[PDB]
Parts: sequence; C-alpha cells; structure tokens
Amino acid sequence: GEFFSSALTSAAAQQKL
Amino acid sequence: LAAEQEAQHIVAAARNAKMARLRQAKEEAEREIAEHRAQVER
Amino acid sequence: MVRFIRQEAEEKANEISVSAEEEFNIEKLQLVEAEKKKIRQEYERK
Repeated sequence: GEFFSSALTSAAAQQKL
Repeated sequence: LAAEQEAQHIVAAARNAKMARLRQAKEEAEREIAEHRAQVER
Repeated sequence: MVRFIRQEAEEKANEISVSAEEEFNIEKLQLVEAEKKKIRQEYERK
C-alpha cells in the first residue's frame, strides 16, 4: 500500500501485463 | 499504465466488432438468396 | 516495450474478431447457398 504510488510511477516510466 | 489501459479497450470492442460484422455479412448474404428466390418466382 | 506487447495482445484479440467475422461471412454464404437450394427444392415441388 505504501509503495503503490511508487510502483505506479515506475510502471508509467518503464512502460496484458 | 499505458500497457494495462490500451489492451482492455480493443479486447472489449473485438467481440462487438465480430458480432456486428457477422450480422452485416448475414444481412447482405440473405439478399442473394432473396434475389435468387425472386428470380425463380418471376 | 510493455505497452507494445499489450497492444500486440489487443491486436491479437482484434485479429481473432476479424477471423470470426470472416468465418461468419463464409458461413452466411454457405447458409444462403443452402437457402437457395431449399428455395429451389420447394419451388420445384410447387
């Protein structure tokens, strides 16, 4: 839950998944 | 993300496109049979 | 990259849709050929 925002940012930056 | 969002729309619309295309194809196909029947009736 | 693979999967779904549409068109042509055969059948009967 804490790292959900960071994961969303990382998915947006790096990138049926 | 872009990957998650993009795939959903086309996959969702694929079934509707297939259904519409099948219905249309049957629509003009039945026209040929109707025309043959009309020629036979004449 | 990942978005490309997701779009490829979506395009595969769309290609399945298009193949289904083509198969349905062929099936409709066969069905109306059968309908013409039936029409000729009861027409010759009449």
